[PDB]
Amino acid sequence: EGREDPQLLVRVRGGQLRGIRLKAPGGPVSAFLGIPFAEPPVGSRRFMPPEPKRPWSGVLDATTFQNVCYQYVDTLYPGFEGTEMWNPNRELSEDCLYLNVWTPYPRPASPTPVLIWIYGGGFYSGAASLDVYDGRFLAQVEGAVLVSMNYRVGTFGFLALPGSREAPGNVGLLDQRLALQWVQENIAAFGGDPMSVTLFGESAGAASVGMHILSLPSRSLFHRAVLQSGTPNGPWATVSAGEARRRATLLARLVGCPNDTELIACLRTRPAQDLVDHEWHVLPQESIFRFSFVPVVDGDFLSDTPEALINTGDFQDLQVLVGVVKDEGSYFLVYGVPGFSKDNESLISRAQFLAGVRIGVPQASDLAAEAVVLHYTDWLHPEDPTHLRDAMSAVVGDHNVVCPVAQLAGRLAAQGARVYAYIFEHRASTLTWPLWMGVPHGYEIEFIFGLPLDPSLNYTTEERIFAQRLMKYWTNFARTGDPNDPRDSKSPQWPPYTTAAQQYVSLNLKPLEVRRGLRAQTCAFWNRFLPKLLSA
Amino acid sequence: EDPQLLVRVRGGQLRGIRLKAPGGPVSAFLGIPFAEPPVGSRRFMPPEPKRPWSGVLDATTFQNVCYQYVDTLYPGFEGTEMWNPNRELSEDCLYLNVWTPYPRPASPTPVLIWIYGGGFYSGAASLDVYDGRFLAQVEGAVLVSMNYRVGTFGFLALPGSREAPGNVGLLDQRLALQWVQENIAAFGGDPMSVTLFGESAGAASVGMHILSLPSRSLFHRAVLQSGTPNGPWATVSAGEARRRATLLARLVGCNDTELIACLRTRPAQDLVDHEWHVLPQESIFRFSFVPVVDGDFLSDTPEALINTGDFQDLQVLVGVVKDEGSYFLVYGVPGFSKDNESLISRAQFLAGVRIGVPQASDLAAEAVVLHYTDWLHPEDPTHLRDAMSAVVGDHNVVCPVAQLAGRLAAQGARVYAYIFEHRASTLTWPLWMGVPHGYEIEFIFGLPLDPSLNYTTEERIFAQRLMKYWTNFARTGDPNDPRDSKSPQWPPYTTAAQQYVSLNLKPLEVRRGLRAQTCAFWNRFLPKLLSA
Ligand SMILES: CCN(CC)CCNS(=O)(=O)Cc1ccc(C(F)(F)F)cc1
Ligand SMILES: CCN(CC)CCNS(=O)(=O)Cc1ccc(C(F)(F)F)cc1
Ligand SMILES: *[C@@H]1O[C@H](CO)[C@@H](O)[C@H](O)[C@H]1NC(C)=O
Ligand SMILES: *[C@@H]1O[C@H](CO)[C@@H](O)[C@H](O)[C@H]1NC(C)=O
Repeated sequence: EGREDPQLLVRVRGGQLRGIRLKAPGGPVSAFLGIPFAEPPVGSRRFMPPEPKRPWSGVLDATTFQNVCYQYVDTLYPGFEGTEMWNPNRELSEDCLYLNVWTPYPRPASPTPVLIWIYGGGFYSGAASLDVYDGRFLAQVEGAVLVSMNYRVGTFGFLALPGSREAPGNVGLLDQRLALQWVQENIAAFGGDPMSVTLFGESAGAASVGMHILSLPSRSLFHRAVLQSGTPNGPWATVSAGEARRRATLLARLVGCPNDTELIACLRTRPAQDLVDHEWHVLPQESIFRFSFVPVVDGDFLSDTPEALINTGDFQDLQVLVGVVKDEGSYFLVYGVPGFSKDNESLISRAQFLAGVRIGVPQASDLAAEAVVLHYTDWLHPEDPTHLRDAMSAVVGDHNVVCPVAQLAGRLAAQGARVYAYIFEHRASTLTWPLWMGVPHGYEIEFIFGLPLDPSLNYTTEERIFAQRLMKYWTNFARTGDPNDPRDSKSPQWPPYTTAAQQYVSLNLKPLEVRRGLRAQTCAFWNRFLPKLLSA
Repeated sequence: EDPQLLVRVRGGQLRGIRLKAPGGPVSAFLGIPFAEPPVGSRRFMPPEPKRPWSGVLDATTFQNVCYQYVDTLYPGFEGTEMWNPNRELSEDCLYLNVWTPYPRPASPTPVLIWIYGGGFYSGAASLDVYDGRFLAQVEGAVLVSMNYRVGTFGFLALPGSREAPGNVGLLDQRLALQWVQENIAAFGGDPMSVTLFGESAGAASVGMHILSLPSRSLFHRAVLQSGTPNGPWATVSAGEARRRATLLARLVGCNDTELIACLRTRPAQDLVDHEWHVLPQESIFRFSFVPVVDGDFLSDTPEALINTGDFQDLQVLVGVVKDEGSYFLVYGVPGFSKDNESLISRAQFLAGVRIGVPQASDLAAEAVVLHYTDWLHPEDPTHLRDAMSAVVGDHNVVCPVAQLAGRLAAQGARVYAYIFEHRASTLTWPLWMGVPHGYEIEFIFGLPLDPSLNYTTEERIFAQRLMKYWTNFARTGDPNDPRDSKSPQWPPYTTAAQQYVSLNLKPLEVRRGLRAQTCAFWNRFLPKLLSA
């Protein structure tokens, strides 16, 4: 080894690693990027459960981010920062089952609580190596050990012919579980506490956290959970066995593959791009906020539908943090609903609102669509282009995030879980999306991870204090199961979400303000009445 | 012999009586016959014009109230007795009353005709809350009220028969309107400025004169207080009227002609005994014998006619009170009473919705319960009590009033809409019932001006304000004082801005949208639901 930094060499079960000494604004951090945790799921292993990574010889260099899992790449606004910030930033490859580890430098003295990040992106996209997921600040400022993994997305992650051995589905979720098993065995070599491990994720990542809560094998790999703008329940996170099967055989036919063994075998002989190129063509209706290849209700990972499982499972000794941004829906309108764009004020007509309701609520019958249209329209001003636009954003945001989270928060709480609920209401001063989109899906994240602390990034001073505050909320919750400061008593307190009072806090530049009722009236509509109306 | 009290009408001569109102005398002519007594074989039949009479007919006393069911639930309680008959019950009841300033107007004076309510099942014009002296003495109006047949006697129909063709109760009102046309000028009334105004079933009847072309030549303005021709309770189909007619006939021991004959040969109370037993469901705010869609008086359904008529030369004043439904809960809904606070459970609230909305399917009462629950306090006894009253009030008055106002304003009419929010200081109902169905009436008729009625000074001032709105409406079509130059004016209800005003002790305040989101639920979505 000779003349290396002796704080950057670490042994794990698979072999030796050499990490990197990164500069964060307020000190150095240790990072170990690109650690292989499964065998490359390539060739005859495509669509299959990850096998644990065979040990390697010598010191593995762990100083670069590894390849992004093969995925669709957004082409709507080329060069626009607001979309590129989510696109992959390393080479696309099916060999992509790697994870990353940030820790204080030097590595800590006492065993430190671990935070595991699961990125979002609709189960069709995402990478643990994007800039908004950079753990250098949570490590340096809060002392935390942060772990983020790559997991297979798209067809490679979730294409299922249920019941079969060569494509049993949910293998993307099995990637994440394997990374969690990896943390249990290895994170103490870095100073992490394998007995204090908190999952947290956004969008499909938040959804995934939910599925590890509900899948009994994952339950012994973590102890607390944070779900940001996403849920295992709801209309997009899961599909029936039947629908997954229909979506898989359609894609097979679309690439020329017509007994499931012979069909998957053919799929395994196709370039990764040919699958990506046809992935969006298997959706049943014209939709937004719908993704072709997502977790399946397999009767295995998910013993039953998430709706059934949250309704009837025991959840004491489980601490959860859940929340939403203010305008969950706005982002999705520009990827489908005619009339909407990032370059226009998107002032739409009544006609277009009704057309958009059928796209944002694609599974809805004619009557249920009318019901949605009746609820959201302002009958004092039923033709105002501005109320209609913002109403269209709210249909999509309520139906896909806010009311599922409301359903999850109330059903967990009724079943003994300590729940904490927020709404994130601050719009980044640096946002490049138009004002009409408000605080869109995903723009909490740069503040949880603490990017405002980077002087070069041009956030306001208050934005930097704000980001520090939510970093302490998230980390306090990872440490204690309670986002509140023990020492800071004078500060306004964050109370648990109860079925009786339904308290939640607002996250913005002002101090915490407590509110009652997660869009209670409107989510009674989506969570109670609407199921009974398509039940007839 | 006071010549002011001698009037010659087309049917002979009358003597009225001079009454004291607080600020002066009034000429009243009570008990004037306008039709042949619909007794014996003329039962269920259209009314016939009264034959002329000899000598000078005495019209100083109130004539009998039409035969009707009498309420029993709170015996001798002022809140209920005040609506109960205050003269003898008779089928010989087709008489009307005229009040006129003393001395009689020197110029043709606008006429106000009052059509009482009582669910098409009860009511009379001799009730003290319809006392016409105040409006005649203070605003100088000529005020007319008539009796019309109620219950089986007014509205039992075997449609398309000739012995019981339906709606004779409305043909009673119609004939009174024609009597006013032929005769009112003799009292100083202006037959060319006649405003109908009524409440509950009366407001509904006023609506049916708007929609029945033969009635249009007998009035020029209308006021519909807390009642409409559209909606769930004011009409039945011919199929359904025939059902209850033949059901009542089965129940009292009785081909159409023979069936209606037997019914004629039956003491009155024998028919009223079974009046309530022909409703198809357990109900509240539902009545056994109401106007029928006959293809005659009502060419189509009221919902179809408002959706399609031409109303350009029409001016209308429509409104509701704060707590329409609350009155009806004590009359059928388990858990509710005038004598406790009627705090109810969630299950009791589910059960009440199937009676407040008796026609609704499982899915539709589900929909109603989910809408009216306060999902922040879904089990709170007080929110459920207040929501049950709102369900009943919105389903039956507020939302029909909002649908009629919308259709009228859109199709050429001039609409002025109110919400009456003041609770009488003398009210004898419990505090939780708010301002119930029917308790604006005492203030429009000016009763607080009677000092022995122990109303508060501001309530006297408030009643005089309302009397001006109504009489100004009669003279002009516009309830706004043409002298008051002060800013808050009552604006016309429009489809675009949906403005209405609030009537209470504080000055007029203008609000937009008359329970807009909730009536979109009732008028737009719920129809789509049941019919699927
Ligand atoms: C804003 C942060 N999120 C969550 C991490 C990432 C963006 N993907 S998204 O959320 O799921 C919204 C979206 C849907 C469909 C398309 C495409 F590619 F089909 F056009 C792009 C983006
Ligand atoms: C307060 C103003 N109104 C009309 C002027 C008086 C009561 N009739 S009402 O509105 O229709 C309410 C009511 C319904 C049914 C019953 C009974 F008798 F059948 F039980 C009594 C009272
Ligand atoms: C905004 O732009 C989109 C796409 O170019 C277009 O379809 C829409 O109609 C425009 N709307 C307005 C209000 O300019
Ligand atoms: C931040 O602001 C400086 C000017 O002070 C500018 O030169 C730089 O390019 C900006 N960077 C970003 C990422 O906006």
